[PDB]
Amino acid sequence: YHVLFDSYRDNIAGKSFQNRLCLPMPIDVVYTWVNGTDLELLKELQQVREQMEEEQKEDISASRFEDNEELRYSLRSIERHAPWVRNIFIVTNGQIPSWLNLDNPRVTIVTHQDVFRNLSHLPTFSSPAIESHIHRIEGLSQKFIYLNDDVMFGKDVWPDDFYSHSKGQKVYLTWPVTFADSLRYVNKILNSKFGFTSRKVPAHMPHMIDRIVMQELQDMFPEEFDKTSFHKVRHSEDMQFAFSYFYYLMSAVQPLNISQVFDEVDTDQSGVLSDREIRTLATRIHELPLSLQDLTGLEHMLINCSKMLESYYDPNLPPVTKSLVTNCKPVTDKIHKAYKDKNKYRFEIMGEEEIAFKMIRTNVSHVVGQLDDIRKNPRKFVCLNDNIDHNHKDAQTVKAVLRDFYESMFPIPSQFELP
Amino acid sequence: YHVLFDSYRDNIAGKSFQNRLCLPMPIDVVYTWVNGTDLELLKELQQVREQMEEEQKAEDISASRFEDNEELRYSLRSIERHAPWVRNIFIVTNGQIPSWLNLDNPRVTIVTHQDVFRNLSHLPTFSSPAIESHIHRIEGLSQKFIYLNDDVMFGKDVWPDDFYSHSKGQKVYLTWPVTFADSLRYVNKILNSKFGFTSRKVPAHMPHMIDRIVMQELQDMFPEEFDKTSFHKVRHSEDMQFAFSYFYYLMSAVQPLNISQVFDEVDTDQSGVLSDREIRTLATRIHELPLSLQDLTGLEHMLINCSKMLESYYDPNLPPVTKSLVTNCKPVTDKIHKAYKDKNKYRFEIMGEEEIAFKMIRTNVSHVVGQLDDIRKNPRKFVCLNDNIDHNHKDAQTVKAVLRDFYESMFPIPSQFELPREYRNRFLHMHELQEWRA
Ligand SMILES: CC(=O)N[C@H]1[C@@H](OP(=O)(O)OP(=O)(O)OC[C@H]2O[C@@H](n3ccc(=O)[nH]c3=O)[C@H](O)[C@@H]2O)O[C@H](CO)[C@@H](O)[C@@H]1O
Ligand SMILES: CC(=O)N[C@H]1[C@@H](OP(=O)(O)OP(=O)(O)OC[C@H]2O[C@@H](n3ccc(=O)[nH]c3=O)[C@H](O)[C@@H]2O)O[C@H](CO)[C@@H](O)[C@@H]1O
Ligand SMILES: *[C@@H]1O[C@H](CO)[C@@H](O[C@@H]2O[C@H](CO)[C@@H](O)[C@H](O)[C@H]2NC(C)=O)[C@H](O)[C@H]1NC(C)=O
Ligand SMILES: *[C@@H]1O[C@H](CO)[C@@H](O)[C@H](O)[C@H]1NC(C)=O
Ligand SMILES: *[C@@H]1O[C@H](CO)[C@@H](O)[C@H](O)[C@H]1NC(C)=O
Ligand SMILES: *[C@@H]1O[C@H](CO)[C@@H](O)[C@H](O)[C@H]1NC(C)=O
Ligand SMILES: *[C@@H]1O[C@H](CO)[C@@H](O)[C@H](O)[C@H]1NC(C)=O
Ligand SMILES: *[C@@H]1O[C@H](CO)[C@@H](O)[C@H](O)[C@H]1NC(C)=O
Ligand SMILES: *[C@@H]1O[C@H](CO)[C@@H](O)[C@H](O)[C@H]1NC(C)=O
Ligand SMILES: [Ca+2]
Ligand SMILES: [Ca+2]
Ligand SMILES: [Mg+2]
Ligand SMILES: [Mg+2]
Ligand SMILES: [Mg+2]
Ligand SMILES: [Mg+2]
Repeated sequence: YHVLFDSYRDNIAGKSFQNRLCLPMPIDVVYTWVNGTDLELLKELQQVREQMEEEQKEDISASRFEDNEELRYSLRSIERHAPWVRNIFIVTNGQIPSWLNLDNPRVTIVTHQDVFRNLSHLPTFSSPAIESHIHRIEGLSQKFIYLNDDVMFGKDVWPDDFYSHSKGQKVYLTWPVTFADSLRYVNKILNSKFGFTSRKVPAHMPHMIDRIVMQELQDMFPEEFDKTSFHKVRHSEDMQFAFSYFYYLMSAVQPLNISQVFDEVDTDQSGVLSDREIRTLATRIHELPLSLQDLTGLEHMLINCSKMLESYYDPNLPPVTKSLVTNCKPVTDKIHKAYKDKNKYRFEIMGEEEIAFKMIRTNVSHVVGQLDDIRKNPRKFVCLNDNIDHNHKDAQTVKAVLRDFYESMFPIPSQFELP
Repeated sequence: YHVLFDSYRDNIAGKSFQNRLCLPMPIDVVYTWVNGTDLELLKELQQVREQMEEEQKAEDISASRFEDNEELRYSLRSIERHAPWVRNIFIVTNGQIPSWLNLDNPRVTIVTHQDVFRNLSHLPTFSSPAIESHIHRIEGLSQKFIYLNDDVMFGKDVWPDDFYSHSKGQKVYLTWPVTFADSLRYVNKILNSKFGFTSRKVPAHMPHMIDRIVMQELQDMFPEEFDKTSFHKVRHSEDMQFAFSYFYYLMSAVQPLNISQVFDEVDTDQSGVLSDREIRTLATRIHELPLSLQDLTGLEHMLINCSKMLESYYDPNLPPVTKSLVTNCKPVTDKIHKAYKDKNKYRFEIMGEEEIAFKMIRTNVSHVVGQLDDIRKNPRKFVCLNDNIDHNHKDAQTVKAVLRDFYESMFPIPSQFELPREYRNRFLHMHELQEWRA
């Protein structure tokens, strides 16, 4: 209300910090949904025949394209635990769920036609290739949550669970470093670019993605992401969606700005460094404990720069202006050496305590046990990956168990369902 | 206006979640400040003379407990620079008024011990814990407020995210396991008696965010010893520490188990009757994994028996499992109590001491200079310079000068709460000002 709006300027500064107190909104959810239809196996079988026909002179296991009713219950989980989401985007080959309520303005189907920039990759059948273009959806919010169609919210989620203005995005990591091969390939690329370091793969969970950061990452590696889009099957040489994005967010650096250093040392907004400001600059430049020798050396460097181009204790010291510091080679050299490289983005490394990731390894008793483990300990993010044979007789029993578990957690039909 | 208001209703639910997204507002700052005036020194000598005659029948008074090292001025400057979101500032001054304070500013207010203590029988307080025991009683104070110690200040840049988050509650900054140490041990024994034995760590010397409701509940839970620490006229060995008690009440307040809530969180159908899937969820919650068929069968047998005493299930004789049937079923409720461990009433988030700068100013120039340089090299969110100066050594003046120079390097620009250097408050006490008005 008007009283609520004026309350933001009711502080000592007489200014509104609503953009700094209210979390980044609006936020959208993007899904990648694939189904094995009558016209999808036919196009799938065209590619598989030409894969092994040339190289001599497993990825495609039907668990990559099978519906276990996971999208419907993921949408129900969003409606139940994340009611703050604005719009839902479902990215498909043109397949539309038989139960999806297209008349609902909040949910839209986005075909690969509108997503891929170069349409010579339309028969995709590859999650990394589709995900590399997931940030190009028209009308997408700058902050959006990418859902993997197996992941869903289990307990309750708020934008604070992904992003904080103070510490930036939350990065949930797991065990260190086709999926493993792609992880190692991206790890080598990041070692070449940002330097050698140890990395840990992000958890299987809804990922918050910034469109600007993702676009900058893809501009930094145009050829790698073009190759990722080119492939029609998950390959060892494609950029993993979450690993590359999060370890670019955590590794991107910003060039040091001497003007910013001067402004943050010159605390009185005068443009000239006083004795105290020179002292704090010397402290930030040299290595503690500070001695009179270091301060005298800094004074000598400033005096020499002045000769070769308020009141002070040293009578020979000129007024230390921003120009005198920026145009001084040794002082700027010391600034560049002492100041460690700063990250362009803020991030907060988290743990996997609130993430329930489980693989459905076609065993009815074990599947029931792990679903019961989810039931007893409700976690914030739940992932149920498909490792079923889909030809075994137990496959239908496993699907029934999963459907019963889903119905137990989310029985109420969502607004995205045809009545 | 309306465009901004309609933004929060633009979601799948169609509701506004602004209260869950936009942090707790407003937030106020409370200061406790004391000056070594002649009038205060006269009352100080009365207590110490009576203090000596008490111990003869069978330091908490030293000047470092009361001396003004100009820390309040630079703390207000730090608030104006790094925490511009604060609404109002309250200073509890023992009736005094800082000479440089600009009382004409409507965002700074002097509150005296008269309006703070419950009864006026121990007004000559001279004890920080006693004054802190009534901080939450300030009229017009916001529900969540940050208590400033007049020598702690904001160092880098702070936001309400550094104190509170809706998802994870208040942030608790703990440093190391447990007169100040004696008070910590006393409160630790009290908490061991009340909430049970555990390992505890003292909160950091920093701006502490306090909720008025939580503090009032804590003081209602321990009325006798809070009144005891209230009526002490000197910092005492056995008194309730302000931050330790509040934070380990926030982290230890448990809430009694509610069977209706458990049923509602298991009955996801919102129908009032547990289905077979919901009964399996309840069995998983109660029993220890793996959930054998024997355990579920036993649960079903217990439900059937207790139904006999007073949507098609697998058991044809199993009645509809209603909420009333579960609440009136003694064995399943006992097993729920034995399985569901006690949940905390308040949500909190334990933090580290990485962004906290706490140092002891132990009247050595070569060491104070090094410590302040360490602050200069590595800015931190919260900086505390705790007074430990000898105050009779010749180096006290030089140490004060070094501290003032460090403060001026950090915050040179005068704040909005200061009078111009050519002006000064006419009266240094509230009662004199009231006499001047009337
Ligand atoms: C939560 C998480 O970290 N998920 C990652 C995981 O997925 P995972 O290994 O679980 O890959 P899935 O088989 O679940 O496929 C991932 C997603 O791609 C979709 N899909 C798949 C094939 C297809 O032709 N069309 C289509 O849209 C699925 O519907 C699903 O939404 O490893 C993949 C390969 O590194 C990544 O791409 C995924 O982001
Ligand atoms: C940041 C922090 O955790 N500080 C705690 C620390 O303070 P510490 O041991 O540093 O206590 P100080 O000497 O700084 O005094 C604390 C506060 O009380 C004020 N004061 C003191 C004496 C007096 O007669 N009037 C008056 O108003 C001071 O101005 C200051 O605001 O240990 C005390 C022991 O109980 C606690 O109470 C303080 O909360
Ligand atoms: C996913 O693909 C399957 C397989 O094509 C679809 O199931 C078909 O649905 C149509 C329309 O109702 C029926 O006429 C066919 O008999 C079904 N085929 C099979 C093999 O079951 C299904 O509708 C697609 N969509 C979803 C959301 O699962
Ligand atoms: C699209 O990709 C194909 C891959 O063969 C390439 O030949 C073509 O040039 C690309 N199109 C554009 C417009 O870059
Ligand atoms: C299925 O899991 C159970 C334990 O739940 C195990 O004993 C059994 O051997 C598994 N069956 C197969 C075929 O691997
Ligand atoms: C503290 O009290 C002394 C005692 O005379 C007085 O001179 C001084 O102005 C007071 N200080 C402040 C900061 O108000
Ligand atoms: C002041 O405090 C208590 C209540 O907190 C009151 O009953 C008591 O009489 C007063 N103290 C003394 C010493 O009379
Ligand atoms: C349990 O929670 C419900 C929520 O509606 C509340 O009405 C009820 O009083 C609670 N039961 C108790 C406190 O015994
Ligand atoms: C102050 O510390 C220095 C070393 O930092 C030491 O040499 C000196 O003796 C100390 N002075 C006192 C009075 O303790
Ligand atoms: Ca200056
Ligand atoms: Ca039910
Ligand atoms: Mg799948
Ligand atoms: Mg998956
Ligand atoms: Mg003090
Ligand atoms: Mg102190």
